[PDB]
Amino acid sequence: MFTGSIVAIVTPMDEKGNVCRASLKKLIDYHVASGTSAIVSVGTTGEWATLNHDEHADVVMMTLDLADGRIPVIAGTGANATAEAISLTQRFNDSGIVGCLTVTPYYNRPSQEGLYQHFKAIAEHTDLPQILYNVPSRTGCDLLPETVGRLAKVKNIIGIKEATGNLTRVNQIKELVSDDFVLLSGDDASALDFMQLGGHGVISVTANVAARDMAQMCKLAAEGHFAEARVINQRLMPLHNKLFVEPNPIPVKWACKELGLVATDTLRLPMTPITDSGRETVRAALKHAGLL
Amino acid sequence: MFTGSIVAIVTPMDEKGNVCRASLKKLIDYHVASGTSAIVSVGTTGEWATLNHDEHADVVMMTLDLADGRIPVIAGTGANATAEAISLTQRFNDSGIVGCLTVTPYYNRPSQEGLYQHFKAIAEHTDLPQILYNVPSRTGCDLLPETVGRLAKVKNIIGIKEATGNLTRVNQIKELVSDDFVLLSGDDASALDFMQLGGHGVISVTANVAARDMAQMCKLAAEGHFAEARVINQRLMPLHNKLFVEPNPIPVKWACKELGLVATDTLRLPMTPITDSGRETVRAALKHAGLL
Amino acid sequence: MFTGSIVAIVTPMDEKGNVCRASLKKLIDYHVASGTSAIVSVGTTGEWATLNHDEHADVVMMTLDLADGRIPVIAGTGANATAEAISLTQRFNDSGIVGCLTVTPYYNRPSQEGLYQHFKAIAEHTDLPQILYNVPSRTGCDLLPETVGRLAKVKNIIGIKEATGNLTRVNQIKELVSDDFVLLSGDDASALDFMQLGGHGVISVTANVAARDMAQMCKLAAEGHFAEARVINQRLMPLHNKLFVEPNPIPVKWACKELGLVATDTLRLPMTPITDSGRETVRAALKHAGLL
Amino acid sequence: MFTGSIVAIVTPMDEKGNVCRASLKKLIDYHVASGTSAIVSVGTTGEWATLNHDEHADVVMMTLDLADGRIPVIAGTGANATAEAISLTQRFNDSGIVGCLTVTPYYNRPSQEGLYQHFKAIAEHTDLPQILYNVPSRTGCDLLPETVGRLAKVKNIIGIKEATGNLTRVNQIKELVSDDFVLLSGDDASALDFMQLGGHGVISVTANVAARDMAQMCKLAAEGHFAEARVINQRLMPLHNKLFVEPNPIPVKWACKELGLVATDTLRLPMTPITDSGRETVRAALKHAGLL
Ligand SMILES: [K+]
Ligand SMILES: [K+]
Ligand SMILES: [K+]
Ligand SMILES: [K+]
Repeated sequence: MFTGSIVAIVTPMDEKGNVCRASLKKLIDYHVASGTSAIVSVGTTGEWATLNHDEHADVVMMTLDLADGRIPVIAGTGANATAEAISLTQRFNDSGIVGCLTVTPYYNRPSQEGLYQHFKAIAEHTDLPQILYNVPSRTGCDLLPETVGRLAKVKNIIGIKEATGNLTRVNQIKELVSDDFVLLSGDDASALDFMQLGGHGVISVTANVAARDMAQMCKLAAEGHFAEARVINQRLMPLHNKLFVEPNPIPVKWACKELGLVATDTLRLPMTPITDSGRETVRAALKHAGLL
Repeated sequence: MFTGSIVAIVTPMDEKGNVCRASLKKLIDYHVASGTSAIVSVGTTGEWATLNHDEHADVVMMTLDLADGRIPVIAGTGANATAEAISLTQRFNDSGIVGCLTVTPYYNRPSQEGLYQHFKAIAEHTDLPQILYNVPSRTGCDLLPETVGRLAKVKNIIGIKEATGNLTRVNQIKELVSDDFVLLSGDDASALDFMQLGGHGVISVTANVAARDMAQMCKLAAEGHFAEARVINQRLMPLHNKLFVEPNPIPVKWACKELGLVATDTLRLPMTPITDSGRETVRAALKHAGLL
Repeated sequence: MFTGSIVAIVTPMDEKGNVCRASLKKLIDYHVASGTSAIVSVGTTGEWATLNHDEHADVVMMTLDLADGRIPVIAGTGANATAEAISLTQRFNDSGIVGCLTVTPYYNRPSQEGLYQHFKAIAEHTDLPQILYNVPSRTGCDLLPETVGRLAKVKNIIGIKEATGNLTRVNQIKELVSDDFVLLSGDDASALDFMQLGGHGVISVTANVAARDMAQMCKLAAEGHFAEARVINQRLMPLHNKLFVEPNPIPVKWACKELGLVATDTLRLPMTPITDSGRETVRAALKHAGLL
Repeated sequence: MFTGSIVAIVTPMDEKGNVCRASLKKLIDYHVASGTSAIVSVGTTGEWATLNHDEHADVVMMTLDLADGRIPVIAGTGANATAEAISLTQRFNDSGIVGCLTVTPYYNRPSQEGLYQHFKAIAEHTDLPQILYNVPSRTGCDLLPETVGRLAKVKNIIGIKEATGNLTRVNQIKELVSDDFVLLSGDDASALDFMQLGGHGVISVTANVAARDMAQMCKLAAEGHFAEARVINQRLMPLHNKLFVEPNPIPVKWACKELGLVATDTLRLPMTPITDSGRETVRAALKHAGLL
């Protein structure tokens, strides 16, 4: 599933920094129970940055195992070298994931033709559906609507997670792609506006802690009930902003711990423990949302 | 060691995309002959991003072999995970490199305290001298003067490559660090200005194809002869700009091939061959510098 | 009227730079005939910048005279000194304008409290409805949603022309103001998106040359017929961008001349005549729109 | 004339918002005693934006009277309409001012060719020396090096106030103009750096309250003693920043009142009285500079 509220799930860790299956099993049950449409496993919020390839495969396979067919799983699979992106992607064919979320090459700042070739080659070498992932603030490059339109012709490239927060991109992309190409917000604070403009869902950090409200909000949005959806979004808005008061996923792992969803809020360096000030800001956002 | 003109050397490849030893030798001889002060091996311009860790180490070890004690070698050693940066760096202990050019974590956008902990831990697990590298346009992370000041107190953190192009950083950093902390430009177009403000040298892309001019500019600058240095700078200023007309190292590899310094201009995807228009542009810049 | 398509009308000039009543009368008849909801007289596109106060009053009074009750007129009335804004505004009370379009103070970059006091004082000293006008790219200051919410409580401050092109502002403002506060786009290229998000109309430059299409597009938007409106907007999109290929109102006065709506495209220094390249870009946009 | 420390002098007012002659005299005596090189009368810091043309001229004429030949006076003379800039400037012919500080048109955002024509025409209708003033953060217009180069060929266009804070502009401009074209900083926080790169002085806000320190810094800089100059700079650096903690001239007027240099800190709307928090901030900056 590639519509509705999709959670960019945390990778819960014990005090040592190792994946905590008990915590993960709890999150997964919570998402099944709360009507989340799918799980993005080891994406940005899942600390894709800092897991090695072994860990990355382990988490994805463990998520699929615990999900046990109850909710679709999408793997985070980008790389900034094309041959490596192909190679990492091969390892997930026939795994049970429904699709891949693949980020623009980061650091090396390719041209639009380079992005075209990169994503075209990745799609050529798998049967899996590919969701493009654009987030210039993290990668230093911006996948533009024209090039998205070129890529959407590739049978396997089925949508985009647009994380710029630039809402003009929704209809610039939509007019260049087919009615079945999925547009998903990657920016929680603007995601309702993004849906109102014609987007189909969100790949959400807030959904880690407000899964039911997010699923209801996205459903109402899909039905065209924007004023109703916006009541929910207003109660979530502090969390949509304050889950980024320190670098993601520091605030959201702290909030998960606070709600009892995971055992510890431990992360891997260079992510640091939440400051005291951050914890007060996040606590207040959680209370505004009604979760505390 | 870490002063004057330091080349951010290209990793010349064959048509297959593997390192071309004959070409690397020719480049390294060219730098020894030209007066280049040191070589940064497999940094950004050297396609750090698209070589695996073994290929990377093979290139460094080869560069060191070919250098044969005639010119110091600094290895590119970034990682966006601290445990990993430490391992990756440990491999070069006792290699013969004189230092590491270690980039800020990219993509995961750590806090300043995160950056402090990451570099402090790297430095604690090696005796290799470490040069910090700040390039927010590639990384999404900006290592601020205050944090550089904190890090410069670590024994083996010995300097910074400041690739922002923001000249105000030179004196901000310089007043927070001791007199032997090395300040190097990572932005060719502003490097002479950077040295005029108290900088000590440059890790240069332009030096790949103008190694003598760059070594002479930097000597003039260190001796206070800025008017004279600026004459060379004006000759090179179109290179300094047009070597980025397409994503680095696309232009500089072409230029190297056109000057006969390397056999092929092949790069790895997502870097793409230079366009016709980029070629005419870079060619006019080489003519203007009198290299062609 | 403060909904629908409102034209930011040009001030047509003879070869000497003086207002051309014949040309103005033609534009006004054209807007009456084409279903434009209102006319903004001497706003940004009307060269408010370069008319003295005498000329400014003359143009507004001449527009009201020629309009002859057939279409409502709104005057451009900002100043960057509060006492002067009050004083200029007094001169229009009982003139027959339906309202004023008043820009944030430009150049002196006041604080949000300063903007609050400025606009509050202007509204206090007239009975005329006031439309706030936010355009940071021209003024150097950005009127934020919070402060808009404070001002919308003032009986007389009835809406905003939001010219940032930042579509997140639509619902940030809407949730802070009453359902009768009017939100109008000041950015043609994003104005349809702005309406889709909950805005009520546009204060448009494109409407100078595509008045009927703009009025139909805004009407369909108000009815919730976004796909229908977007067909029109796609044919106008080149014009929405290329009317700013050189500084407004250079392109749009050239286009008016080309369509026979005004006698000359003359403007006042520091606005310059359209270049040859600009005229080709604009001509093509006009043909894309179906006007040539 | 146009070198060393030039004060962007405040227009001190009484409680009514009119110029306070006793305060202006005290300031002008303070500058003669302190070694300030010249006074910019009714520029940005002098509330050029909120005085009418007659009030403006009254302040200049008074400043000149009070200066009584002991210190050169430069008048602020911008307009965003060329015909008007010419008239406004003509009024000072034969006044006794030594030059005009003429700002780029603000709000209407002219092309570079427009800026060329505007300043060329101003210069053609006066024999007063003209200093260009580039401050895109206030004006929305950026006068580029290439255009400054074209203008510096006009006989009486004699220098530039570069208030961008972008130090790369110093040598870009310097290589395009003759050796007697004056390059002045308009950004206190970067001014010593600016002179280190070849700049000749600064039109300073900080000099209102630290006139001796600023005159001594600038002399040290012109004599090549940058380390010594930087000591003074570090003393003043919190002023250089915190005099903009609220919109200029709000902080500097308060500071002037606290040091006893002016009777009141009154400004005209839309400038607002300093907040409590801004006051404590500016007070700590004055203590740090040893002025308090
Ligand atoms: K497709
Ligand atoms: K050190
Ligand atoms: K109201
Ligand atoms: K001149």
